[PDB]
Amino acid sequence: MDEFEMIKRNTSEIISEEELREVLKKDEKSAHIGFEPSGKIHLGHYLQIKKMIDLQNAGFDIIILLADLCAYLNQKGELDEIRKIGDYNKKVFEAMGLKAKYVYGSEFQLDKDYTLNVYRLALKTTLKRARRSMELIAREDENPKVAEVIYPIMQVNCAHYRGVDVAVGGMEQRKIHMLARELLPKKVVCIHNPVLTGLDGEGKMSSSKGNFIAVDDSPEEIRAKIKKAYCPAGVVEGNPIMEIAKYFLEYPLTIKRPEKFGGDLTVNSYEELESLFKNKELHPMDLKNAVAEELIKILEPIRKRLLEHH
Amino acid sequence: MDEFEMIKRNTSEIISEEELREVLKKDEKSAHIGFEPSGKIHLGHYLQIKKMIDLQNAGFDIIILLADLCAYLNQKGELDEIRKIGDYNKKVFEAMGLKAKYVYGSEFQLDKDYTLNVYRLALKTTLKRARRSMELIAREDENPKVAEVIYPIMQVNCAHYRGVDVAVGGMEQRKIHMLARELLPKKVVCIHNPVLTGLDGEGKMSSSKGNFIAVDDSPEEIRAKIKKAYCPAGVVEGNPIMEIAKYFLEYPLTIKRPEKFGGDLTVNSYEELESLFKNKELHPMDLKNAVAEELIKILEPIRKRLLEHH
Ligand SMILES: N[C@@H](Cc1ccc(O)c([N+](=O)[O-])c1)C(=O)O
Ligand SMILES: N[C@@H](Cc1ccc(O)c([N+](=O)[O-])c1)C(=O)O
Ligand SMILES: N[C@@H](Cc1ccc(O)c([N+](=O)[O-])c1)C(=O)O
Ligand SMILES: N[C@@H](Cc1ccc(O)c([N+](=O)[O-])c1)C(=O)O
Ligand code: NA
Ligand code: NA
Repeated sequence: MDEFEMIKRNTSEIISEEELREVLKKDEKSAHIGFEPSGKIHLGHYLQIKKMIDLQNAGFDIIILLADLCAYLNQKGELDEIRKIGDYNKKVFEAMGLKAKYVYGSEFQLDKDYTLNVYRLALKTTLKRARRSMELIAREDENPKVAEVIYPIMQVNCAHYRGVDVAVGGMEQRKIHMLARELLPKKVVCIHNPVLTGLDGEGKMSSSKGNFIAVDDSPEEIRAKIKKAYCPAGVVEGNPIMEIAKYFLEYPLTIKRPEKFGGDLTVNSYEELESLFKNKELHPMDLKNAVAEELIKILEPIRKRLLEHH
Repeated sequence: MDEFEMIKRNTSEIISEEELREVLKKDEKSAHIGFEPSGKIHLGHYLQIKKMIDLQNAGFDIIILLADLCAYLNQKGELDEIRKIGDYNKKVFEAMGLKAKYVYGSEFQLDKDYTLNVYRLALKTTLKRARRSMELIAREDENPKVAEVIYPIMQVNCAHYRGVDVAVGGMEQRKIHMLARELLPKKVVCIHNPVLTGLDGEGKMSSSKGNFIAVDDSPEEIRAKIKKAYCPAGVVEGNPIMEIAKYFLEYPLTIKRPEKFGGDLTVNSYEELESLFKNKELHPMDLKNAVAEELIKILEPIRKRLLEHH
């Protein structure tokens, strides 16, 4: 499995593969990702940090942008409190094993030269395009604010100012990234990770929607969250439990079952798991049990590293 | 005529009179106005500079903002060229007799503290309100840009950052000023001057609509412009020639006429002129002739001061 294929594993799209292949030849190459700081760090975050680790193992210098200023524009509170949550997020990401450079957006996003280019980009970006780019990111607001259309330009200029080779994010970011590729003289390679479904199956996993597993949830919390989750027999699309099996579990995987329900089942790949589940050969309750227990084990070192701090 | 009434003369509104009366008691008081730099300086500009002179004679420190950065946001070109036109505008205003402090917006509008407050205001300003405030200011654009909604916040923060007591502008500015009075902790007194009608009577006088008299137009140019202008007998509303008589001419005024059309007519006030014109006792052609000749004389020292430079 080449470095390209390691990077591509479990991504939704790379814009573009040819461009990534050219970046991979260089000795010095940088990848970055920004996060609005979040009170809880969940599996959606972890999926993305795992992708940054892949890039790091492929020789990329990694930068994690603690996006305090964009969080501010997106109505998450006061900068000082946002920054505090940002420092906590850094600790969690470090507990996930990511050794990287962490920078607050506001360290550079208020520089006169940054601002002037934001205003320069504002002349080239229609209100219509800016709002469309924010549809999956902007806080719900019946009276949308000017801040909502500043946010995407801020993000677009961020890739430019810092000179990054590769930008990583969830698929929600793809319209802002498309805008950046259209407006900036250097085209940034964009790696988009899938958006995980919330545990109740009704929307996307989100720290503000209460439908997530946090990386530091207790084992009994993880078990109860998964026990309650949407997981219809034979359906994989929009099935959060199957997504967790796909994106976080190591294979081969042994699903423990009572003898009276078939006894223990060993699954050599997610793909085999998907066949078993689609064929209603594997029952939701047994899938849930295996997913819960293997997820607890995967998250335990993170939870424990954070616990050692207390 | 008290200082208050001198200031109020020929204004469309003061927001608010009580607030202005309190400002007038202070020893130290500042008034400012911003202009997007303009290739030609016209009677609309002059009307506003005349109002600033009134404020100066009432003891106000006067600041003229050469609004290079807002002009940039409003698609008037590159900053360097905008700034050059700004320096020309300063010379014209000086030739009008205005001794004041001239500052380019960009000297302070890119400071980190300015920018942060712009983003702070962007959180409090809806897109809907921002666009409505720009309806009479924004360049025509079938695909409105993010820059259009940054502009009004920029202007709102300008009154705050510099600590001005009084903001002056045309009535086109009144929604931005209303926004500033709602959002800022110190309420700025707003003096709004009337918007002059264009010479063809179809819209407002504008340096981009070719419907203006420039302060440095030649006498034959002024004569031809006025000769062609909309000026229907007995109609004053939307009559640019009557507006020029109201806002620029000194009274008493002697309208020269051939004996066969009544001979010379002396008019002691604009109000008397309006009666004569409404009663179709004064013919458009004779009004035009007097307005043209008296306007030439009023503008001559300006034209001549600018000519001396060549
Ligand atoms: N939009 C990202 C945060 C983000 C990503 C990348 C960025 O460059 C910036 N930024 O500029 O502040 C911000 C999110 O939804 O969490
Ligand atoms: N508000 C949109 C986009 C969005 C999704 C999830 C979120 O957590 C946030 N947010 O809080 O910024 C925003 C929605 O509900 O789909
Ligand atoms: N809006 C004014 C220009 C202006 C007036 C006042 C101001 O404070 C600023 N500004 O902030 O740049 C700009 C015009 O239409 O010409
Ligand atoms: N574009 C609007 C507002 C406007 C009026 C006059 C103007 O000169 C400009 N302009 O050029 O910025 C803009 C209109 O035509 O009414
Ligand atoms: Na080498
Ligand atoms: Na005194």
